[PDB]
Amino acid sequence: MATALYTANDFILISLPQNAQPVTAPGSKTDSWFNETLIGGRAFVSDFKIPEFKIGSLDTLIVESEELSKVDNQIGASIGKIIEILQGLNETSTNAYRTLPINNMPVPEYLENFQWQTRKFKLDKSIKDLITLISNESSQLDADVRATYANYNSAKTNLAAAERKKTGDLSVRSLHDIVKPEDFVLNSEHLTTVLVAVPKSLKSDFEKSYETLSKNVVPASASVIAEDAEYVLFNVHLFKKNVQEFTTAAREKKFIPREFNYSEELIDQLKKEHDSAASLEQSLRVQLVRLAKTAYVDVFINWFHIKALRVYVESVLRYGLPPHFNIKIIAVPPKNLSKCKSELIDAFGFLGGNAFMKDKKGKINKQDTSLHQYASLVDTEYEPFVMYIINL
Amino acid sequence: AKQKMGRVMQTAAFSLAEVSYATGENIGYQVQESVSTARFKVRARQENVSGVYLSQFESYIDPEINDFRLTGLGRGGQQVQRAKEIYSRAVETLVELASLQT
Amino acid sequence: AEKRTLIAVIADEDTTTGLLLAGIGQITPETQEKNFFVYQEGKTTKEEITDKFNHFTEERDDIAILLINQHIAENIRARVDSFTNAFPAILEIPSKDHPYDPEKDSVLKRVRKLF
Amino acid sequence: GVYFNIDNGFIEGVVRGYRNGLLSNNQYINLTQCDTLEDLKLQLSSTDYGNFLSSVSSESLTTSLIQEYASSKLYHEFNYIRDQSSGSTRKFMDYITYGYMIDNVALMITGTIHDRDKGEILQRCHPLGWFDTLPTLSVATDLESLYETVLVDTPLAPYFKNCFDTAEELDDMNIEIIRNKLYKAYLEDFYNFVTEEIPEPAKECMQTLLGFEADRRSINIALNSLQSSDIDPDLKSDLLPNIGKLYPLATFHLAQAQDFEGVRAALANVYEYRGFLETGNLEDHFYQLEMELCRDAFTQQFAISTVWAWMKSKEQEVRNITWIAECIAQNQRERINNYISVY
Repeated sequence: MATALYTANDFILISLPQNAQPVTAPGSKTDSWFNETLIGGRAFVSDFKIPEFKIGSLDTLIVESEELSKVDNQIGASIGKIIEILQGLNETSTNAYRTLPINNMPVPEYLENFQWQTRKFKLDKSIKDLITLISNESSQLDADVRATYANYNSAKTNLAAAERKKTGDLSVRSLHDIVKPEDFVLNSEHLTTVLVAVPKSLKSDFEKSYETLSKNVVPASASVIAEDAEYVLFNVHLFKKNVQEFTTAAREKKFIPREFNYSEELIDQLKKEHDSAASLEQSLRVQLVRLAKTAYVDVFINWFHIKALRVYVESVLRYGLPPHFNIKIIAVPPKNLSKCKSELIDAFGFLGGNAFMKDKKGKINKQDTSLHQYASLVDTEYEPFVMYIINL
Repeated sequence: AKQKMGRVMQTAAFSLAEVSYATGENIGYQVQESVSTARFKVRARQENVSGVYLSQFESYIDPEINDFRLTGLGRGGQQVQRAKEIYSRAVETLVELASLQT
Repeated sequence: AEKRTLIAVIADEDTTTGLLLAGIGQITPETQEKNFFVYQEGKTTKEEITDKFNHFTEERDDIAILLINQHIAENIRARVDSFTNAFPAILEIPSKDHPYDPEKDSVLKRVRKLF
Repeated sequence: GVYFNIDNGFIEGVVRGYRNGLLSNNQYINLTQCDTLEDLKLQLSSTDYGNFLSSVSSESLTTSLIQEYASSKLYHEFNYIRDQSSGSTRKFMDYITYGYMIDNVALMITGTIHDRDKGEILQRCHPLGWFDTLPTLSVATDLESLYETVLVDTPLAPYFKNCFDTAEELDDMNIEIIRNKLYKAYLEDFYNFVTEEIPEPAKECMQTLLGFEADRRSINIALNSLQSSDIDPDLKSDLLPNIGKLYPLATFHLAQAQDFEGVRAALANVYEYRGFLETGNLEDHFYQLEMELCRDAFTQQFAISTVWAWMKSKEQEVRNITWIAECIAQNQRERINNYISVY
């Protein structure tokens, strides 16, 4: 990464026993090793020890790990949607909406005081319900931002459609920003007005022929009330019986009649349709940027909750004694993630198993048949020591 | 009888779904256009169960139409012809069972 | 009596195609209207299912049996519950990708009261 | 094989590489052992399909979305091979897509008789048979105003030579006639193109792969005309192609075939199609013979018929994966091994 950070850093969360030691360069204290040795001393190490959770049974523990995994992808998904909606809106910064400091406070710094945040999550509560609350929160937020955008996209279609009705191509446009009683009528008893959109090539032919096209046409009414670059818009006033014959003669000639009425309700409704679509989109727009932003921070804190809890839960389940773990979150300066992960795998992996530590630099991922599998769903190779990698 | 009908429809319904994706086009549009008679119709009859007479239906198959005039999709067309054969039999199970519901 | 010989469909697209292969619906010759309503998930209206249900149950009396998918029947639940006659019969059969669920079934609600 | 690799050197070796991604019998048995569509996705991810359903994520994954994306990557691989083609090869690639253009024409003008919406009758259309005026077949009903307005600038325009428009607009009965007749004229033209300009090793093994298409289409027309057709043989003989192994003696007896035995006794005299109409699924017999004719078209090296033999084998692979994923999603496993694997 190099554009998906602008004031963040990338993180590895690991948990080890307080008895763990490095075999990269023996004799060293784990705490000293992280600072001095890990990628040339550039490593910024912060505390991330979270206290105990109640645990009911051995069976239930297993079921907890299942929930932590799925929800965590689901929340990751939910951040993916929110960020996609901000870009969509055309909110891009050089330091936000593609990095976004948690609550306008740098990301490594937020994690350094993330020692189990409380927003309605309590360290004396039962573990299961808390997992559910965090996942519920995010889901509801996710539905909200999605639902509001749907209405935004729909609202934009009404404005666009309506802009052609007020001025554009003649096949959906009839005038209604202006209305005069000598260019439009339909509130007579004998008279109506029909608008004929005639192609610009055919234009001189329209002025010569229109009188003759039907009976009882108002003399000298054909003039260009509107014009574009494809068709010209005409007004002709005529007797109401002739309106059907007139339209009909005209379509044969290859002039194309454009339906308009001097009905007040239609005129008032066309103007209103444009204005209302715009008003609606504007209201949605402010609400949506704000909501995404608020949603973002919340979805971020919840994500970090899951990961912190998922490393604690995993650590107790694989290691057992001692009760307390030495947990650190190491900020890797950008594009040195791989080399960092390798120096850790080699240092701590021995505890997991003598054959289970292989050299790997970069996340190995397998998904081919049941002979190669890598995931917390199913696996047949993984990290020998407990490690989750967090990238924004 | 609700489960029996559910299943008979579902197994047939899936085969119909499979036939549509495998050939390479959506048939259901063409089928709707071709149909303007109902092959499988019913005859109403009263059966005395207890004191009171209940309404019953006995299906009869009338030869208005045999298949539909749309198959000719070369190799993929045999999948659609066979799909009808399996469904004509499924629908009939539903109809006889449906009588009891009434 | 014998004056009703038509089967109307309210079903999802793929299910209605199947039923129609067997041949049970049609485009009537006395009214020019189907005896089927083609429905799609998340792409057709809640109001249209309502109109179709009424049309076949009360404004049509030549429908013998109206088949209806439970899932679709659920959308328009008020209207399914509220038609209580046996002419035409209203029969909820399990929808597609769902087995028998008793909680969507209009007729079973009627049976509960008295035995 | 001395002048092949000038314009077709890179084209064959990638298609020969695409051939090695055809699933073998063990890679099909490993797919029939799956329990979930997610397990089938993860089993396909170890093959050369790897991470083609990655933007789905286990919730919206149906057995039709697999058939959509597995065929979509077939179509994108065909477009990549076609973009690097030039000269007679590019014309050979266009002549393959003409037969899908005919099916999309016959699927587009049935979605307007039934008044189904134009945006949903085009997502069912085939992506390789795309021409620029394909959505504009929803403008008229009769054949003459769809030819003379739309289908003149298409490359399907020489194929409207026998479609007699008697000013009856369109029912569903004559659109199938127009479809079969366009495919008849197309099989004639593409057989004459293969005989004329395609070189000799890719000529004899492509005339057989194309005469098989003609024979299968002849048997399907002469057998679907029993149930949903009442036509004269003099009008039925304009629908049967005359390029195949089956034409000069047996399509005559398929033209006056009024019964099922009129088809069966006509196909008993031809040597490699006898026994197809006796036992088993006939469509499986044609697909099995198609794959046995496409298998021994890869065994001849310097041939442009390897493109046809690759894409028909890859379409059969997508059909087998679709049949397996239909079996393991509807929980029916009585005929899960009904796939066809010659590779």
